[PDB]
Amino acid sequence: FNCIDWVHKLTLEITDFDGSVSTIDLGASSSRFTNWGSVSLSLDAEGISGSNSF
Amino acid sequence: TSAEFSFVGESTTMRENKCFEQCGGWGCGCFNVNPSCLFVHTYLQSVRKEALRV
Amino acid sequence: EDPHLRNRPGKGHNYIDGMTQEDATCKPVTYAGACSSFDVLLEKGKFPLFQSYAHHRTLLEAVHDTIIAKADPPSCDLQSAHGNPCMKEKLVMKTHCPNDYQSAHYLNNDGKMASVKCPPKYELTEDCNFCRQMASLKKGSYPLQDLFCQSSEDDGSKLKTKMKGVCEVGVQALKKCDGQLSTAHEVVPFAVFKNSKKVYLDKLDLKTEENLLPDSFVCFEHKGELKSFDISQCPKIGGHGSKKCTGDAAFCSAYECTAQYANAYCSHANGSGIVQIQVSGVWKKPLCVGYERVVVKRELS
Amino acid sequence: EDPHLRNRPGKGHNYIDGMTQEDATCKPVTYAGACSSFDVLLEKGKFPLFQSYAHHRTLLEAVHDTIIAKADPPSCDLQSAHGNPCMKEKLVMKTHCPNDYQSAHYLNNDGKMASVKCPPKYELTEDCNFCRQMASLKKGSYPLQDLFCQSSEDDGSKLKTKMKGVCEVGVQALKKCDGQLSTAHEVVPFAVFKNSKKVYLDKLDLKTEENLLPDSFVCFEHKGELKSFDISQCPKIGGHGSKKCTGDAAFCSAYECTAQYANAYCSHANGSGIVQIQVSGVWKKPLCVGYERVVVKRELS
Amino acid sequence: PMIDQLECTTNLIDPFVVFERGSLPQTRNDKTFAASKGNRGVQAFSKGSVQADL
Repeated sequence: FNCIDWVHKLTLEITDFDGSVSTIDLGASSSRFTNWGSVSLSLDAEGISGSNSF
Repeated sequence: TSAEFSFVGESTTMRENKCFEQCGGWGCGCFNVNPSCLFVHTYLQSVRKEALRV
Repeated sequence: EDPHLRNRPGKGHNYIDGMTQEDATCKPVTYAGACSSFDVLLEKGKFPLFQSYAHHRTLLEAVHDTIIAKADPPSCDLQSAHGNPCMKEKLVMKTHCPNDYQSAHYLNNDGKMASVKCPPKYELTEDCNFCRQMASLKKGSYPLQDLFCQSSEDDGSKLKTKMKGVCEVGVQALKKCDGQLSTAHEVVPFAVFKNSKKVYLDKLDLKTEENLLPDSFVCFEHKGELKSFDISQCPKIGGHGSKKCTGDAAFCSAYECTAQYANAYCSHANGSGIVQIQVSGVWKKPLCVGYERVVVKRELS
Repeated sequence: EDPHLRNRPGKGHNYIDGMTQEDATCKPVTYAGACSSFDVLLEKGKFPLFQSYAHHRTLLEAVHDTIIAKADPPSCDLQSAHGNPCMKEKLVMKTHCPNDYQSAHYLNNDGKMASVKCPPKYELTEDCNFCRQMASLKKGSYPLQDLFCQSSEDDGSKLKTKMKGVCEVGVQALKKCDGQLSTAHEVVPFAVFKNSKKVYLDKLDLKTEENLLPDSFVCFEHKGELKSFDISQCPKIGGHGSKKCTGDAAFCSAYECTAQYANAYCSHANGSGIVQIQVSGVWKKPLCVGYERVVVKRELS
Repeated sequence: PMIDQLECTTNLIDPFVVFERGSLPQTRNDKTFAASKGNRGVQAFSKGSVQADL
């Protein structure tokens, strides 16, 4: 396969208030679903451009 | 022609009919959770008692 | 869907206490006969979830197979004086019911067996919320839900309904909302675990696998149509039994294929046995999972 | 031009011990009489190889011509006690038995000729394993392979099954696989040589050469298309014999043509000759090459 | 084709040669491409800091 847009993914776990731990991720500006709300990313970081020739 | 404006008449007047989607439920003034209908019957009329031939 | 529509494994009993006026056709349930408590389950466009998984048992079949217990009373009287216990659990359910019906069973909060019954000779209405006076009256009940039951041994008592921002969903009451209240007609599925209550969920992630239990294999004999054969008579590997059995690799990999001494050709089922659900991220096998149509009261303030 | 599909060269016998009750019509095999062990061999869309190789011997004709050895016992009973030796090498044979037929033969992995049958009153099933109850019982032998045989005496004991990715096909243990086994059925041709076993081959190359053999011409009888005629009664070149025959240049160039003094207009058969297979890149003379469905245990881990 | 013989040869490109020629981790410009530590898919390792808001 090939890459067209490198998404800044951050492996972020979520430890709830009771004690349960849920491991998820966040990329660019995506959202997830948890047992208490929704987590999302507001700002990315860096970014590799020009990957169509690989 | 809207259902709430068919009793007015079909006179020769530059008129138009619009319908905007609004809110529903008991919080707005309805008994159903489905959105309500906003029947708008706009007609244009004259203002000045004289005209100009451009 | 599933090809086995009328064939029911095991006992296949669909009769409740107080409405045993149809045991001539609903006991057992075969291709012939007009069972009023099973014909509406195979209707197109009504209960598709039951048509997706049809190789497992139903609610009443689970009650008769010592899987789901009964409530008290198991069959409420929807006409008796001084009120009745089965009233608030029915008025909160928005389900349509055809005419010429006398009973309508559903699932309560404790996961037991709650149902209503009209005294003879009364019938139901469009919303089947009350019995009215009087074609031919159906001698059975009407499934108020679209659920299917099976045999599972996975505990789930601590997995209570975690629906946030909802006052009273379905029948259960999460809290006592004293401020605002938003009543809407929304569809929410439900799931029942071992030693738990009617747990409601948002999404329904099913799972289809197989196992070694006899409920995952079918057999049929050859004689001069289709004739079913018992599955509990196939001997095990190195054990004992009754009549010999044989089949393909899927059947020989579980039991003992004798081939030359067999009496009926067995085949593998079309994906049945263990049906797990995805709850709390992990995979657990529920007992009686479904997809009903009730009224959900969410929050506002 | 077009050769017939019923003119059996050589003896033309299709019967076996124990099920030889059809000797009144299958000995020999001609237009008169419906041989049960030959009607299914000419079904369109079932055995294309046997229809492509018309003037060629079969397994039974090879047995009667002292070409393929016989098993012991050649006719194993299915409903007999003390087990059944003719089941361990046949259970991994994916076959299909229709109806009416009571017995069925197959080419075992030992290069011999085995067969099974049901005692009265029983018939075959759909898996060709046990026996069931039913109309009429065709006392014969239903063929389960699409093989063609011929007369050859080429030794080939230094050639065995050397397939790639196959641990144990049928009952012959090939290479030692310490991992798991992939028990599954597929398609694969094979070829049996003289003084050897049933050698399985993944690929094969057929070669047909035209010669001046008596089994390479068809004759149309007439008064003096149309019907067939016995070619063994035609005289040879430079001599005489029983009756008289004539034909085109292909028939007159080998035998003697009497033109108007003949009784059958012969021609060249388009579908005969000596068929040779290419094994290990070396052209050899096979005996019976077939194409069935067996259970190949490939690799996995 | 050789009358009776049939020698068929294909000049197929073996992907294992390219897979074993330049396999990750590899050094490309200032970044370092490597494998993943969770979900399936190729990732990239940077040498900068973390500037993001959750």
